[PDB]
Amino acid sequence: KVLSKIF
Amino acid sequence: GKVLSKIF
Amino acid sequence: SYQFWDTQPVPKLGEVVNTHGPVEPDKDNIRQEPYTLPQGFTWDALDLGDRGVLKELYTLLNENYVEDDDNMFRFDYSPEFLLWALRPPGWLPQWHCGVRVVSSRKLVGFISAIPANIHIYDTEKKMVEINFLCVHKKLRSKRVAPVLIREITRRVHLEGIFQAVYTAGVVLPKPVGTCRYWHRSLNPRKLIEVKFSHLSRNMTMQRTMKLYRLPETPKTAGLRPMETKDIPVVHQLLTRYLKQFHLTPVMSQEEVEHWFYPQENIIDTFVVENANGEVTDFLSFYTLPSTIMNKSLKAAYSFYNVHTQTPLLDLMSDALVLAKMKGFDVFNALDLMENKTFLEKLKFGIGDGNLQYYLYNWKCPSMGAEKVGLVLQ
Amino acid sequence: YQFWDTQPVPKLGEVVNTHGPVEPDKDNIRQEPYTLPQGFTWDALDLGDRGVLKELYTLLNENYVEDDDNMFRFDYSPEFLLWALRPPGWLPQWHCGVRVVSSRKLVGFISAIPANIHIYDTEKKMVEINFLCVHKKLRSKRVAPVLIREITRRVHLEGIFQAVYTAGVVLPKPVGTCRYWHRSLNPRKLIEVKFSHLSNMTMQRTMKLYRLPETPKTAGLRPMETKDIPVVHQLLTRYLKQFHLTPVMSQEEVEHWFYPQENIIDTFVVENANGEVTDFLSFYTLPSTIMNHPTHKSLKAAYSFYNVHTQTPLLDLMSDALVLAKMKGFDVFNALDLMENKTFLEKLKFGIGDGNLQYYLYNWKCPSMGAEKVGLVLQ
Ligand SMILES: CC(C)(COP(=O)(O)OP(=O)(O)OC[C@H]1O[C@@H](n2cnc3c(N)ncnc32)[C@H](O)[C@@H]1OP(=O)(O)O)[C@@H](O)C(=O)NCCC(=O)NCCS
Ligand SMILES: *C(=O)CCCCCCCCCCCCC
Repeated sequence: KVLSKIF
Repeated sequence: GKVLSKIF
Repeated sequence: SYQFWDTQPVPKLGEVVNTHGPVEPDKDNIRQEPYTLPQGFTWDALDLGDRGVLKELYTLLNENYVEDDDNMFRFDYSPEFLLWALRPPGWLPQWHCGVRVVSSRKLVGFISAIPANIHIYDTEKKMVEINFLCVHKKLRSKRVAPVLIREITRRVHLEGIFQAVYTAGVVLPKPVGTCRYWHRSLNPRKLIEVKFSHLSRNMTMQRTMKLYRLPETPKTAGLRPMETKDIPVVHQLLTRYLKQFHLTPVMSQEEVEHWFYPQENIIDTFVVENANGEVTDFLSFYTLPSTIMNKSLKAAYSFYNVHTQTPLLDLMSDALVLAKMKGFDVFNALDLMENKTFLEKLKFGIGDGNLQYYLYNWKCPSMGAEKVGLVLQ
Repeated sequence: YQFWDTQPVPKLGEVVNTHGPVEPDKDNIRQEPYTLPQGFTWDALDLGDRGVLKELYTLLNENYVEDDDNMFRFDYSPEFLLWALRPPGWLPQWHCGVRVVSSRKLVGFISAIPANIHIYDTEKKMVEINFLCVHKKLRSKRVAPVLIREITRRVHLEGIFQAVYTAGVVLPKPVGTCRYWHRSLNPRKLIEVKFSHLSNMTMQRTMKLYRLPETPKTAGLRPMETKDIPVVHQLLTRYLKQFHLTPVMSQEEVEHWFYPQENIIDTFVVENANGEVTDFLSFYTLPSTIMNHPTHKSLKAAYSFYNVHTQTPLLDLMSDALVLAKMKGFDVFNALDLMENKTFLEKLKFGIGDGNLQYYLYNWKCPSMGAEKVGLVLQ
């Protein structure tokens, strides 16, 4: 659902 | 429905 | 004694109940294996979309399903009726549980379940309704019904449902309520001729016929067949009307389309649209003829009748007229909900058959027939 | 919010102390579908028809969720979509697509699937809402609420009045907020495509920081099999009772959700010396399309699903999860910070992500919970 990535 | 009834 | 039903989560025949709740907890692991059928039989899930299996199922029920007291009549459920009763919304082919002979594959057993939201006193719980338990006559008195029950119970458990509702003509442990069938004669000539009834004495056939004479068109203002546009208000009516009883179904609008929208030879619904254009009452009654052994009594069965402005008395009178007009020989209504207030007055007769209501895996107080609010096919 | 002040949800900031629904169950429900902008019609997609399934795959592949900086896009597979959209109890009306009348081109979709949900002390039949997608050409033309009102109506017709769904955006009112963390498996590729960045720290050093064992350490770890389904179900149910928002799955739903399917779901059980299964780990397969990178098209990502421990330590279980993903060719392993995942994220060298994940309930009033109390992983 959420395409997060490295912060 | 189940019970096959008739006139008593 | 009850060797099978003593192993089940049902209350005993004698115990008085003071509690509300399940008998046993929901199971977190369910047997994956089908139960054992005696040597020479296998399980089969019946796909009713196939007309061949549907007919096999019909031939099986027509030849081996419920008979009356004197083995004179037998239900003659038709293919289309069985499709209506066994394919309501949320039906599963796995819950159309038949037994076949391994060698010839002939259908010799059946049991079915369908999903149903049931409201009982203060609880709404997902349950199933169990109907059409049938074993071929050559296969009786040898423990196939218990195996059918355990296999359908297992298959219901696999879907996460742990309670059931069902009726029976026999006294089991433990009836949640006992109801009685009453009959209103529509065509007494045929009825007395085939021994469904008898001339009550000190009376003639001609006098008898004038007793059950009916008007040829209904009394109520604004009665008409239920139409698509009526599915919401019927649903509304039913939902509010059913809140007085202690054991009722909880239908979505879809289940109402399915259970009440009219179908030739299956279900008939009539709504009352008043001067203002608001539907205010409705009547329902389904078609189930019984084979006359040794050709076919046609019977209509009261289903759900909701009244908010028309008196129930008039509603049921018009029901009798509608059935009479459609070619039915007899009109059978149970004595549950508010039916006691019109059975005598509308000249119904009492039957010999009782109808016991049962819950599986649910402990609760029993109710009088007037609080039962559930009609099964 | 102009759309959500109309819906049966609590407001942002109103704190809640009751438990229950917002608006009553519907005694009568609209019979007619909501009105679409001129030139478009509703269509229920038959996913058994492979052409329709293909169509749905393309719509999502070209128009579904992108990352924060618009460099990556989900690439749900068709088979993944069938697993996610056809669980036990699915309805073809709940695969609600929107088409161009002229060409029958698909330009919208939203779905619902049935699910028993447990929240605090209540179990109620609900629906899960997923894959709300509007063709890029049709964005901000007010079509998404039309989709929402229509799916709500179709669920209402089947008698269900509560829902659960997630979103990357803050809406009124989250029942819980989770955070995505990402563990690198192929740091070379992730860094090459700008999914992550060298923490000055030499890449060669960075390459050996995320190196893993060639094989899993836990004893008797093996793929889930048919004979494991009852025991998996048992393990999951008992484990889920500590959280406040969980699914209640029948043994049938456990078969669907956990039985291994190549390139969709992977499950591994731990069978000990007595032959008793004592723990299991699971993760599903969802790659992302990487845009405008000539030599790097898609990143293979594993998403942790449901991991239960009764004798193996959770850390060791998740370690072996990392190992298995690695062996299978995943570039990255993603996990939220819910349930007990906070207890092992740093130690296995995951880094936190930039995206949040909000959980929402429709028409259900209850207090919000911390991420650790969330026990539901949606597709
Ligand atoms: C219903 C039917 C399958 C009974 O099977 P059977 O082979 O006669 O009898 P079995 O020995 O197989 O079954 C006996 C057990 O079944 C259970 N049973 C019997 N009739 C039943 C019914 N209608 N519903 C549910 N369970 C029933 C009883 O619990 C009994 O256990 P008990 O020893 O505790 O009483 C069979 O007579 C039949 O198909 N009848 C035609 C349709 C019909 O009669 N339906 C139900 C009648 S009330
Ligand atoms: C009349 O045809 C059918 C016989 C009634 C069956 C007895 C009750 C069995 C309940 C079975 C399913 C229970 C699921 C929890």
